[PDB]
Amino acid sequence: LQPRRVSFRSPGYDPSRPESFFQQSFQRLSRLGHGSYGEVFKVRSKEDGRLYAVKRSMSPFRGPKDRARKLAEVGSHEKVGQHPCCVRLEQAWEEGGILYLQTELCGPSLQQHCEAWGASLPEAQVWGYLRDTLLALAHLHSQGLVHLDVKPANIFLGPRGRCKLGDFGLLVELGEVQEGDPRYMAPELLQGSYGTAADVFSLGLTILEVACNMELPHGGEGWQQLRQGYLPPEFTAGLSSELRSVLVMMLEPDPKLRATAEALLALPVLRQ
Ligand SMILES: CN(C)C(=O)c1ccc(-c2cnc3c(-c4ccc(F)c5[nH]ncc45)c(N)c(=O)[nH]c3c2)cc1
Repeated sequence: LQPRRVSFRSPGYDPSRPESFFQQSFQRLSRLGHGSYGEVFKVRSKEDGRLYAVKRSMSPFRGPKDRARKLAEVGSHEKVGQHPCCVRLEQAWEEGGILYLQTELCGPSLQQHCEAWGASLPEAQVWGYLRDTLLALAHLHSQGLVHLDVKPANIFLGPRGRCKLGDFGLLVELGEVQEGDPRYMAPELLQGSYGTAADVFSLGLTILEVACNMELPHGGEGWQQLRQGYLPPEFTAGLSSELRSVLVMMLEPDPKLRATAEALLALPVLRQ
């Protein structure tokens, strides 16, 4: 069984040894995460000795559609291309029905960071993370790409207080869609209206969660409250008027009237 490269366009590996290309070309350092998606390892390459993060799928390909669904994340990484605020894909391959993606190594997810601090984040960090993810979203939306899964778990920290948007498994190209996280779902997604506006709403709820340390409702009464155009009165009080103002713009229920990422980045408060 041989590793096949995956794209939409190996010195330490001896093709005669039984160990996988993953186990022969890399040094596993630590397991970053495991879920139904598979595992994510912090690895150092046995070739160049740089730090990367490798994600492998859990089970072998169940069928053609399951294979196509998994390989689409690689296509999504390529359409995004090179951007400072996007997790770069280095290479992807498949071996034995398992899909392997090798990205640059980042810091903790914004979710892990907030968990560690266990309180709200100070607004200085929030504005930086808002600006970085808005820069990512503006880069995606300028190419008719919609992320559809903006949330703390899919934003990853960078050095000196930067962060990068990641996990492009749900990304779609306007011109086919999977179930997003309902906690961060834009209201128009419920009635089949998909578009770049949806990413702006998801970021606003992302920012509302990290800046207020509040957990988002999966559904029901509270879910409706966050989607009527008023921020929740208890949690909003700590925020500044400018932040409260921008969150209201991002959380506008109507996608036709919702500020775009380009419009946001052009506001005074979101300066360089
Ligand atoms: C309880 N628990 C275990 C968790 O909460 C949890 C779960 C997962 C992760 C995680 C996931 N992934 C990565 C990736 C990553 C890899 C491959 C890809 F194809 C990617 N696309 N976008 C990004 C990535 C990195 N690069 C990176 O630095 N750290 C990561 C950390 C962190 C914490």
